[PDB]
Amino acid sequence: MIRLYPEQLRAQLNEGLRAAYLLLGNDPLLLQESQDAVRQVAAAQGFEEHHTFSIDPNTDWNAIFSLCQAMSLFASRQTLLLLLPENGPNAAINEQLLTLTGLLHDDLLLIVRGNKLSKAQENAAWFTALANRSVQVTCQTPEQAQLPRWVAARAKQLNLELDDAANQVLCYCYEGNLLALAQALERLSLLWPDGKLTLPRVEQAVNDAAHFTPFHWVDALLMGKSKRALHILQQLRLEGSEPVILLRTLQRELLLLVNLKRQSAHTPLRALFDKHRVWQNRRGMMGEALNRLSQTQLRQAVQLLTRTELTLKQDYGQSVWAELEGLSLLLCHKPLADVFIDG
Amino acid sequence: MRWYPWLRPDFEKLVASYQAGRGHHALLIQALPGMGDDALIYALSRYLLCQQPQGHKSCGHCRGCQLMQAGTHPDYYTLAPEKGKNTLGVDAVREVTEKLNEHARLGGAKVVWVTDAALLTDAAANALLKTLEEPPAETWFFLATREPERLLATLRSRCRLHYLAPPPEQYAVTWLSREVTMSQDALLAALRLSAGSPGAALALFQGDNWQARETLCQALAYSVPSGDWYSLLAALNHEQAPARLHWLATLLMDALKRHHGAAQVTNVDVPGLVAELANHLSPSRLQAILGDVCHIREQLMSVTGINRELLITDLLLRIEHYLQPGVVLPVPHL
Amino acid sequence: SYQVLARKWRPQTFADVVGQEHVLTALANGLSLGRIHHAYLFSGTRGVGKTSIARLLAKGLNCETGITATPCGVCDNCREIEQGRFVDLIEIDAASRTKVEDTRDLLDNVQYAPARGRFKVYLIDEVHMLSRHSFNALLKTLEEPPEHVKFLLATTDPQKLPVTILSRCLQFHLKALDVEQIRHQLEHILNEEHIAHEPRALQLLARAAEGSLRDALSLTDQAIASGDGQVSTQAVSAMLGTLDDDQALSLVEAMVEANGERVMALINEAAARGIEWEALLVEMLGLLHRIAMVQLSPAALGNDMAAIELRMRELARTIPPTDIQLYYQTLLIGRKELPYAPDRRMGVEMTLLRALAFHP
Amino acid sequence: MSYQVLARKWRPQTFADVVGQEHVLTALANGLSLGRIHHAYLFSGTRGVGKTSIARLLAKGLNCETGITATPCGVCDNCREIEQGRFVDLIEIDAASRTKVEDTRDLLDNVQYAPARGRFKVYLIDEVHMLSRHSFNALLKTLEEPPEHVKFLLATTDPQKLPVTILSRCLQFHLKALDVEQIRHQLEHILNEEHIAHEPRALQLLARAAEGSLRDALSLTDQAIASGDGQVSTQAVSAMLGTLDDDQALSLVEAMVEANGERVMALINEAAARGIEWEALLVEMLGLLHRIAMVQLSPAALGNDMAAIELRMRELARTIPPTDIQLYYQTLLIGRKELPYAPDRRMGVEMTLLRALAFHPRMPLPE
Amino acid sequence: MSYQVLARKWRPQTFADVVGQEHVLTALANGLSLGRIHHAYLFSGTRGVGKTSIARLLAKGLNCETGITATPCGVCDNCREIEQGRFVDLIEIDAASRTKVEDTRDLLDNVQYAPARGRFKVYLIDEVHMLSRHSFNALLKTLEEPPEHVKFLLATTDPQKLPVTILSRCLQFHLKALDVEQIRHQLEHILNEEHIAHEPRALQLLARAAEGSLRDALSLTDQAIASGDGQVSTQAVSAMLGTLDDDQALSLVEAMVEANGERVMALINEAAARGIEWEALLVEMLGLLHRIAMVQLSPAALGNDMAAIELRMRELARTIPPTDIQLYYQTLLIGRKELPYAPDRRMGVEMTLLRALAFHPR
DNA sequence: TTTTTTTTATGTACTCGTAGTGTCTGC
DNA sequence: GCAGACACTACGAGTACATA
Ligand SMILES: Nc1ncnc2c1ncn2[C@@H]1O[C@H](COP(=O)(O)OP(=O)(O)O)[C@@H](O)[C@H]1O
Ligand SMILES: Nc1ncnc2c1ncn2[C@@H]1O[C@H](COP(=O)(O)OP(=O)(O)O)[C@@H](O)[C@H]1O
Ligand SMILES: Nc1ncnc2c1ncn2[C@@H]1O[C@H](COP(=O)(O)OP(=O)(O)O)[C@@H](O)[C@H]1O
Ligand code: BEF
Ligand code: BEF
Ligand code: BEF
Ligand SMILES: [Mg+2]
Ligand SMILES: [Mg+2]
Ligand SMILES: [Mg+2]
Ligand SMILES: [Zn+2]
Ligand SMILES: [Zn+2]
Ligand SMILES: [Zn+2]
Ligand SMILES: [Zn+2]
Repeated sequence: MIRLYPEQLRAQLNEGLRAAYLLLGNDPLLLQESQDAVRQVAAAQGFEEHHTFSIDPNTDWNAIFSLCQAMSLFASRQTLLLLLPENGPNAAINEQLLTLTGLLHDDLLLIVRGNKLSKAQENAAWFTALANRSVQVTCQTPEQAQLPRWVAARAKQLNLELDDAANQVLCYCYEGNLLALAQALERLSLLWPDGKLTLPRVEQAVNDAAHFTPFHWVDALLMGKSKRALHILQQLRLEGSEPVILLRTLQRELLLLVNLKRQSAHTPLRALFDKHRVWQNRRGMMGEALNRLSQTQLRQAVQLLTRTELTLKQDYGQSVWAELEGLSLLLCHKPLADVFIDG
Repeated sequence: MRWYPWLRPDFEKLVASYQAGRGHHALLIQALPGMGDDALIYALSRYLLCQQPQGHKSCGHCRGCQLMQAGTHPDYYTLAPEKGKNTLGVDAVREVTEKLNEHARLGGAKVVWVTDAALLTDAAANALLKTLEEPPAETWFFLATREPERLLATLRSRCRLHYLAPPPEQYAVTWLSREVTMSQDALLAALRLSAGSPGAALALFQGDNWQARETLCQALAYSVPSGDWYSLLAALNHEQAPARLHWLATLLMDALKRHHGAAQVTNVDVPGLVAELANHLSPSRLQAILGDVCHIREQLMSVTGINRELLITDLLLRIEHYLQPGVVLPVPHL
Repeated sequence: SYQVLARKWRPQTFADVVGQEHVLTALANGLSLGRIHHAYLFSGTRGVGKTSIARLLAKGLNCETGITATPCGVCDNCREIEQGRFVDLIEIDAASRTKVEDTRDLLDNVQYAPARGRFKVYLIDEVHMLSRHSFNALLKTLEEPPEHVKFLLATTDPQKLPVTILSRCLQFHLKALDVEQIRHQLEHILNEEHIAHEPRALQLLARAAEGSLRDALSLTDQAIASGDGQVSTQAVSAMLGTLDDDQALSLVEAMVEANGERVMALINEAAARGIEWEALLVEMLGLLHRIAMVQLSPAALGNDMAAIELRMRELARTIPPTDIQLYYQTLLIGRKELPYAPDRRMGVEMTLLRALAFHP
Repeated sequence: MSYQVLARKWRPQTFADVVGQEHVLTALANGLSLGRIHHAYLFSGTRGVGKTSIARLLAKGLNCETGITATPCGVCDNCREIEQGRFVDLIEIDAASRTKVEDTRDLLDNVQYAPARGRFKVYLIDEVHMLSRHSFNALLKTLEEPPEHVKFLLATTDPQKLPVTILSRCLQFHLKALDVEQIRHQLEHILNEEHIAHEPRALQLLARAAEGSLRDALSLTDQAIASGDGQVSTQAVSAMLGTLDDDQALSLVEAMVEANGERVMALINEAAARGIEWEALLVEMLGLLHRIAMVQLSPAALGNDMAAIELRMRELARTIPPTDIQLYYQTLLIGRKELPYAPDRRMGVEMTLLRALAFHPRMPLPE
Repeated sequence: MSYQVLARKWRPQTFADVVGQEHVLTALANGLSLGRIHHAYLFSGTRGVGKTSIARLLAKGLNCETGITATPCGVCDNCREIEQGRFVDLIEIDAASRTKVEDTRDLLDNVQYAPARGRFKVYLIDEVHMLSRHSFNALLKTLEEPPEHVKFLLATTDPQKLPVTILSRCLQFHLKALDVEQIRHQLEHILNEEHIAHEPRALQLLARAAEGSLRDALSLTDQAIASGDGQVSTQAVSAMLGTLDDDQALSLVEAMVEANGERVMALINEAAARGIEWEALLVEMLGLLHRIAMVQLSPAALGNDMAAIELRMRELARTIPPTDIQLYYQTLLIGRKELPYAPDRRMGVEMTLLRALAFHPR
């Protein structure tokens, strides 16, 4: 199949529509834009029957009704949309979609939307059946270092100027949330018809609505970005993420840090990273952490995390969030927490 | 499940009480795990539910015995945690209680048996309370625990207790050596670790527990003279973490007790190891490590779903901190 | 109910209950006069009698003679309550009907007139296990029920009860029974059942009941089922795991002298003879308590302390009270943590090691 | 005629008979007098301090025959049913019994229908903190812009459970727990109106026993009347409460700080002869120690209910150091921690007293 | 007579009567005056800050007889009609009440019909975060290809509860919580537009206690007028707030750090007059001390949760050495550990505060 | 790029799909 | 007379959330 990027989706649809489009990714904005572009171009090329059909395991499975039957009124080409689950299809859904792709009209267009699918769902019979004709487009959130270029491109799309301070402010405020970023760019365009966005305007026209995942918090702690770490913890508190997920995501990397610091005094880091199965993007990260924090801070952090987990699963307390902030302070940065936040 | 010789007196006595119509409806067994806990309960239930023409023995020809052997009788309720759970939910208890008001399908007596009364959640025990106090005339209960005190106090009252005496240690060694072929000192150690209760000591050899214990002993022999208590995490993190923690606690207790020159030792199979533990650790440090290990073992068992990796890693790091000179040891507290 | 005690021996008249003079007086004076209530809450520890006093009040309220202090006895609308063939009464074990839907069903069937009797009496046993929404549902009805319905609540402890439910009810606290009351009631039962009994074994049973009468009855039944079908001192001593020798005092002396080998050989021999560990600790605390009492006045030699006076006298002369208090505190902490140990023997070993380390 | 519970016989029937809560009564009467009638009231506060009674009185004031009158003019026709609870328009909603949203929807559907007789169809929603979240959200808009002929009176114990978007659009009246003097005076009035003899110390104990409520106080008084022969006497109150009055425990603490073990054990024996719970003795002694600490820190901290021993209080306030007070309090607190695990509760209390005696920092036991 | 509540009669009717929130009013004005109007606006805010009022004003502006303008005339029959509850084209849907898809279908099928009077059939769906999943699917199907003659106006309190796909098709205007100065200014205007005397300190207290929402401020203003005998005096508002104060934590910790024994006693008595669980009070006091010790380490520790008590907290962080905070936390923790075994929870928390007060000063 | 994800026991609602029942009509 | 046609009521499940 064709694997494609959101920028080149316009060219791919322009050269010719394929049997089915699999638009996948974690962000809402790029998925929505790609789906809108596909729908508009299909309507230009003669697709009028548009169906939105959620896949989620429930009492909703009758998509076959819309494909086996030719349209009596007009020879109107149809478009079917599927909203994959938050974790992808299961085995039953895998085989059901395999049956769905077992028969498809040439005039029927298939749209599937969902999060990224690992190899477990990639090697399923449904995807392998789709592997010939369908075009899959990946839409992923640019990283915090990649956001400014994307914001500059979006500003050029709307004929806007932001200099650099406004770009940094927008990236910080709407980090990991491209939907709100595009909506805010539209809002700024509406606010000032001049289009010359500057700090004394974007400062008050912006929100704090941000999105995050525990990996961002763990990496912020590892680099020692104190303000970013506390910002992520506050945003996750507002979002209502499960504290246990944060606990486990930190615990994995903290156990890795403890073991690597234990082994550092005898073995070079090049062999240790290979033996411990560390990702290539994190090596330098780990290096910095190992060269920054001694085993005393690591043991204090382990004691703190142990107290946090025990008070979470035994006393049913609500002091978890402040305690994780204390751990953030005690991790790479300034270790004080004297008994106060050290058990 | 297998029959034990030492169970024969108790069984007889209890069944002799039941045949006369004088035995209490609610019986709470104090048998240690691995002892005649389930075998006795099954024998009594099988005698009670079906006919008793032969007296105290089993009348296998009757339909009741056939259903027991098939495990499909409708008047023989078993309260057990499901495969995917660990504790005993209150839903099963409530459903069994509702079923109890129904008259016996076979017209005989009814029996409700819980696999282990300690596994009950508080709501489950509270739900059983009313039926235990005032049960239907055809019903008899059977509870199984290691520790009656761990149960709810009100439930521990309604149910008449009964105790199983661990066999004398020489009798236990004689019985164990018959079907288990190990060294006499190793056999004695395995018996003592199981509080003198056979089966469990047999379970240490039958399963893979003994190899894990030997690996733990090797790891301690490697770690203690170097003060590097880490690398024990591999030997301790396991689905049987409480058991291996108890093994470590027994080793520490043996070291501390031999420091006072006591006559008998819990860990006799490895005298050199406990000797090394005595040599390299101060008595206060040994006592502190023992207390911390026992406390974290209780933490592992009590609270549910706790990530053991973090707990054992923290315990080992704190032990390494304790071994460093100039460190204030904790005080046992209320 | 063939020979199970504490089930066939439920009290049936106010004159038959044991102790509870204050609660019985209050209820009798309320029944005799017009001082009736719509929410009585009997709270107290296990086996002091919550459900029984509740049932006696229900019988007294719905008797044909009317509102009477002492229940009649022989009648239909009392024998039906005793046998459970009741229709004006509603017994609900709240620990099983925790669901708020069942409580709302109950509140839905509160307006209906009783089939017989003057009061529809709702006996909610084990109140504290009701879910919070069920409690809030019962709150309004308890505040101002119809004149023909009365609620009776019994709970092992009022702490779990929402404080509003407390502020709605008349609280009667059933005090735990003393040793003498339990001993008298057990002797009365055994006399009325023609069962051989011995005063010392009776005293041991009363002591081990810890102030809960149902425990005393259950222990008597355990003794009856054991032994030779009769209550005897030897059988009760054997089954209770009690110690009647000077092993406790020898252990106290060895621990005071910190003689490690002897103080551990004592525990090894005790395990060989199978002495129950909780009782051994309790006697250790008793002996230390007698030490501390003597340090104020030698008359606080417990009577003549059997025949071993000298020893404790000697001990009362050799140890400062500070170390005695330290040993008592350590032993008590060990007794608290004893259940939460891999086995009781090794928990007692931990307690002894902790106690021995104070430069004994 | 007949004997009904005090908690239901003496429910206030006018703003004059509501004791305490001066701020809420004043605000309600003043607003009714001015004619400014908000369309959503929320009475918060601890249990049994009159939120339901005040709400029903507000319903009386709103629906009274003579008009919107702050003081309900005695008993008029539209107030008789309120007193009897069978009113056509005062819709009592046991919200805990109607938590489902499919019942708040039915409540909101018929809100626009005109009241049958009264000026307003006062919806009294008892225990508003129990409605399900969907029902909350349902009643949001009907609270924001209700019809001119309906009013909502919401009563609850803890407002924090309610969504803040409901706390926004309703008046928040908070009813503080009543003082001891208020409860004692109201109880004196009630026992006088019942032609029942009473003892002032007994009623002071009743006031102290109930934590600033009144229906709890009335319930405990009724239980006292049951325990006595229809009379509230000091001995009966002492028996029902399990307290030590204010003398015996003071003798205990005075002897303990004097390091005279003989009198300590003698009074322990006497208290055993008094047939009293031991943990009650410990808690009373701890409370006395805390009162000593309070008077030592704050010079004027004793209430009137302790005046009978106040002098002796000041003695200990001038004789014992704060450090010793803290030492005694912590020693007896650990004694309380350990008591349920001692071989005997009497034995445990003796050991706790002897432990406080042995670690006496001024007169310790000789070694 | 009929004194309408200040929360209703003072609802704005033109964009000029809306306080603050210029980042949304200006955007809407530019969008309406120009041609760019999106197909669905989603309004967000916090607890009575001007979502429904602005949505109603937008619906008024969209269908005014003078045309689509930023300023509605307020004179034409449409302005008067939408002003009151009755109007045909503007459909006010209490989504929080008609959550079921069965009720939503009966009103989302009206899109196929023409608007009776105005240019646009406008659906004001209030409290949209409450719909059922199937109803959300139906509304999404409507929004996918909305007719050119229908504009959707959605107002809610928690935007994140909405499914992401529906939010992706709505231009979201987030309304900022009003500032203290804006609250005080609007309250002064409201009081002066009516016959209510006042003192500026009283209005300052009202604004500070309003927690940045005009509905809270107006509700408190009506309560103050009621309890104030028709005049808003400082003492009346202060006493009422004292009856309504909930932040016993920060005030009590301020007193305890400054070691005012009498102030601690008075605050404990006040917290006993209000039914307060002592365990909860003590644990959240521990939390406040924890946050103070964190701010000792980095100024960014104090997030956006406690913006209402930022200044005071920052002051308490700046003026106190960290060691005293650690000691106070230790003694409070040990007091809470032994709290349930004290004579009374009030009694035990009192002596725990005494223990913490005996150290450092005095 | 990259793959990564957690305690639970118990109870309380809410909303949709689908069966079981009633009845009532033009069959 | 009779399905059959709703019409309605109940129940299961999927899901959200609360408390401890
Ligand atoms: N005061 C008492 N007098 C006589 N028997 C009692 C008394 N208290 C308890 N019992 C015995 O205990 C058994 C259970 O009593 P019950 O009243 O149910 O206690 P509870 O208060 O815990 O529900 C009774 O059947 C009776 O044998
Ligand atoms: N302020 C008060 N004045 C007089 N009696 C009161 C007061 N508060 C409570 N009571 C007594 O309590 C009884 C019930 O009070 P209630 O108002 O229901 O309290 P709640 O706020 O808990 O519903 C009343 O009948 C009355 O005797
Ligand atoms: N921007 C504003 N200008 C004037 N009054 C306002 C403003 N925002 C809120 N209010 C006041 O609050 C009351 C309710 O406002 P509303 O707009 O319904 O809040 P919501 O956003 O929560 O629906 C209004 O009657 C008005 O008095
Ligand atoms: F066993 Be009782 F009801 F406390
Ligand atoms: F309404 Be109250 F709490 F009795
Ligand atoms: F009406 Be708002 F959303 F409080
Ligand atoms: Mg009971
Ligand atoms: Mg009420
Ligand atoms: Mg609104
Ligand atoms: Zn058989
Ligand atoms: Zn009778
Ligand atoms: Zn009137
Ligand atoms: Zn107009």
